[PDB]
Amino acid sequence: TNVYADSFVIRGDEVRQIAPGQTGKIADYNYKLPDDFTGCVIAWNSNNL
Amino acid sequence: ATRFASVYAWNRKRISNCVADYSVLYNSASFSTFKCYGVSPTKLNDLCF
Repeated sequence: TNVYADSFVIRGDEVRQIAPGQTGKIADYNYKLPDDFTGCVIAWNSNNL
Repeated sequence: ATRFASVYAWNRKRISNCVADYSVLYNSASFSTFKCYGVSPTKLNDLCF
């Protein structure tokens, strides 16, 4: 129910940090992943564009 | 700083009687592997080592 897609582009140095419950430069002050949240995260490199 | 020792003759340093921090570790150089076994990095300043 109610599929929401949050899309952005980041450097590979912070890709491993985005996860629901940790800290960091981006995880603390740019977005908040809830701890009880259930979902999926997909990251893929895009050099051609 | 300038140069460190090898692994078989591992370099030993003694530190006490001062204030320590973990957020100050991300200024002089960006690190690659940072794993604190058993201890979460967010709480280290809240305990008194």
